[PDB]
Amino acid sequence: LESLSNVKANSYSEWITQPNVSRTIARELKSFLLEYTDETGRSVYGARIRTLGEMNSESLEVNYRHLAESKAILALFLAKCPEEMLKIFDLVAMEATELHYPDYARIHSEIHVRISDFPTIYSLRELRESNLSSLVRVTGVVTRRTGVFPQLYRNYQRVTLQEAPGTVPPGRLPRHREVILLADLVDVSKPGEEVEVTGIYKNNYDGNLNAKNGFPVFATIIEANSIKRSWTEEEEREFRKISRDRGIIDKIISSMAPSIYGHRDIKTAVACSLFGGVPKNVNGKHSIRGDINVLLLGDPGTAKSQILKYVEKTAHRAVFATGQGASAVGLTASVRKDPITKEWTLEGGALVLADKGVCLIDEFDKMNDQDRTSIHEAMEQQSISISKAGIVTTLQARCSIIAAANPNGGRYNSTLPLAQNVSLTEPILSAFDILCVVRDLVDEEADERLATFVVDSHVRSHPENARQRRLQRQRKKEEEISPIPQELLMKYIHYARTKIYPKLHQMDMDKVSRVYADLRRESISTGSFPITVRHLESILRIAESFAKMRLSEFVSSYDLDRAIKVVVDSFVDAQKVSVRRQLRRSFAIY
Amino acid sequence: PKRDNLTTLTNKSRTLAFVERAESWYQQVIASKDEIMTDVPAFKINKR
Amino acid sequence: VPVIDLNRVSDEEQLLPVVRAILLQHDTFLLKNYANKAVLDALLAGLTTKDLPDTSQGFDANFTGTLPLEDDVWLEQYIFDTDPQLRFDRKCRNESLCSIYSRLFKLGLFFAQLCVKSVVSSAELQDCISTSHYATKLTRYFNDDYVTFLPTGVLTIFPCAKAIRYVSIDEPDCLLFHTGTLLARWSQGMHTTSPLQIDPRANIVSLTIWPPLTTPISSKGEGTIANHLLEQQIKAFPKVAQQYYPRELSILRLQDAMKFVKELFTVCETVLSLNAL
Ligand SMILES: Nc1ncnc2c1ncn2[C@@H]1O[C@H](COP(=O)(O)OP(=O)(O)O)[C@@H](O)[C@H]1O
Repeated sequence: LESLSNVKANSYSEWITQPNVSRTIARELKSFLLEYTDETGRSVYGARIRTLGEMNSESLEVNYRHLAESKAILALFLAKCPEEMLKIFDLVAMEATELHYPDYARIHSEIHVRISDFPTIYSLRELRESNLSSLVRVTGVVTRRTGVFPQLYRNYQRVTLQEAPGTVPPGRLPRHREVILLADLVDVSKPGEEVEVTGIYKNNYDGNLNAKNGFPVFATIIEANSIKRSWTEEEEREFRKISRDRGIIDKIISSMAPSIYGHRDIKTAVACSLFGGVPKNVNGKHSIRGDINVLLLGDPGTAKSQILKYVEKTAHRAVFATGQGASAVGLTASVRKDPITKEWTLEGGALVLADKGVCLIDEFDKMNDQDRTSIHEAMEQQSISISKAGIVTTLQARCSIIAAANPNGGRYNSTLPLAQNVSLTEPILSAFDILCVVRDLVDEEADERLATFVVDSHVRSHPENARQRRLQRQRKKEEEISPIPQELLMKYIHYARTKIYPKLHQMDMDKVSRVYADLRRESISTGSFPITVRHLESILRIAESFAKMRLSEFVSSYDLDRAIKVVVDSFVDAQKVSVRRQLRRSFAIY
Repeated sequence: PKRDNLTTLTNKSRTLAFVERAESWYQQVIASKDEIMTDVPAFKINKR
Repeated sequence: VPVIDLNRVSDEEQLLPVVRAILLQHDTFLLKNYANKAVLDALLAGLTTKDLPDTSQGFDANFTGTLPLEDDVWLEQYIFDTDPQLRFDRKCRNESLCSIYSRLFKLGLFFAQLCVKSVVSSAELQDCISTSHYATKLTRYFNDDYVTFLPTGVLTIFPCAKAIRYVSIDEPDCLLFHTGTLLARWSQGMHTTSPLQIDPRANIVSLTIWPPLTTPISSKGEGTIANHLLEQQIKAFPKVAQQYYPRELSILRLQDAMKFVKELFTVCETVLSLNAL
């Protein structure tokens, strides 16, 4: 009978709707759910049904590939006509599990099937017309989310999925689609999450829109069947090798922005902000952020903006903003109407998008204080609090910030402190971990080096198995200016961020506390800036980031020394000239 | 390679054919006394 | 993980129903409140602080001795069989290891017989493992990335179920008992097992028991337990196998490659089928 299902004289959906074929594959589905073999694992689905009936779970989960092995055409019919096939798979799963767990219908009326690990993946820009009425798997970001309400009852919810922040082509707004979520699949995600969902792609706005206007139009939606929120050993064979190489930290820093000369105290600050620290949440107490905050203040030139353009491409999820081009609404949240539930719905801004990512604010000084106040509370609380249009809620905004600014009058006053060179108020300055102060002072020593670098940078980036040949040539040029190929570094950073969570050793407690007390003693001795605990909190974070560079699970003494160097150097360099020279001699050891 | 885009008859049979090809070739190789190759040798693509 | 407590289940008529229920649903179970556990803790302390392994013993073709591993890690292993035909003269050089081995083998032997009695339906194989007919392997790591291994013995015993992965186990007061592939094939398909994962730098001590190695696995061929143990040891120690068993190492390494292509071809049929439709 299984072979007879292959022989089809009609369309794919037409053949399935036949009662004999429907009952044929219903028996075929029923046979598989208990009969399977995975060598040592044997009938894994027998245990799957066992634990599912143990939990009385409504979510009937299945792996896609396993069905295609025992029942070759049964799985392919499921893919081409998911609605028709899952309709009877509801009953087959009910009867097959009732073989193991009878009287299941006594409590639960239906068994909605959750498909998993579907292999074919589509992006929001690849949804061709041929993909209509078919099972599809897409990945995106949760921008808009509705509440939970019953539907003609069972739970219902509606969500929008938006393109990946770092993949939008220039000149286009981010493409997005409406997604339909059913019962038992509600509250699976929250705004700002990056998720992959499997569902059916179809048009469903027929009815009232037809007679509403001439040349009527509809919209495309995705009926969420199952949603999900990944490495291989062959790649880890490369990451582990480089992780223990000599000068791994120096290879990373020297590979930040290859075509930018000098500014090594920024490049090390960019490198640390990419890897980040380790967030902590003590139960019954407050949490601790792990994101590294960088402030780039300097005279016109010095490529502060080009750094933020390099961070945009290298980081995983980068959201770029500008002080004047942004608004208070455009950062925190916005409000949309929804006729399905009739309550107001909230859509997140730029800070919500960059959750578990980096938020870039170019020309940070030029925005108004009301716009700047939102950014301050964003870095402090890592969340957005809003009370607008009757909606009171909080969203996750765990993002790292890299800011470029300009001093008052367009030139840095070397004889005055940083707290008196910019309009940025001191409480907002305290939210930064690394404060880089770039001066542009003339000298033939630096100018010949810088110019000969730039004049070679332009002659390098000059425009003019062929794909492999071009990639090899680009790799050659990457090696000529950087120690590490860039796309490898992108993968290298992602693995370190995802896998490595380096931990402290209490053996280094003396190394940390003694330096802090020594730094505190000099603060009252010389200078007006008092050393705060937040500096020590900054030292540990960057110390963890340095350990995360080596892919070592424990903090070493070497990482702490470089961690102490960066924070002390920034604190010293921000002081006025008279105080600056005194502190450099007092901290020659560090 | 089948004359139709999809056929379950040529799915299990070719999967069994691969099993038969692999298992029989497994028995052929183990008869050798020299150092048996630890990995399947790579096919060489003929010029089109 | 199932737990067996001697304060609650200690009789044969109590253990046998429990072991059968465990083996038909699990491949690893815990032993709790064993009287010798307190003595084992003191013995393990000596083995980790004073009883440094004898590195001059070397490692032989019989898969016995102190094998050095990567990162200067040392693995002390001994194999013994009651059958005189096998020359396992390289017995354990440390008394503390023998003290643990005797205590583990005193009760583990009864448990191993229970495991066979639980799932092996053959009446002839009920007494295949005994005091005068047994084979045991003692393994001890030492240090001055987890290793995946699949024991072939009927029962694998650890004096402490800590830092062992398969999910991790962190029970300091419970012993770990694991069953290998030999029990699975004699169970007529009723029981199967899964490999374990351990940290080679954790200094884990382990003991595994087989029936006499000369016992044939089945009457349908010449396969014996010694061949099955040799298969596992060659797979576990390819570098040592190259010096003494090159052809067998090549054959066994070929099996893994032949398994990969079968698994790979299984998936590839689905992918091309989906694009066709
Ligand atoms: N330190 C530097 N090394 C090399 N090139 C630089 C440097 N600083 C600036 N440039 C050049 O100047 C441009 C950056 O200018 P810009 O982004 O406007 O700086 P800012 O925005 O900080 O004033 C880049 O195209 C770069 O080629």
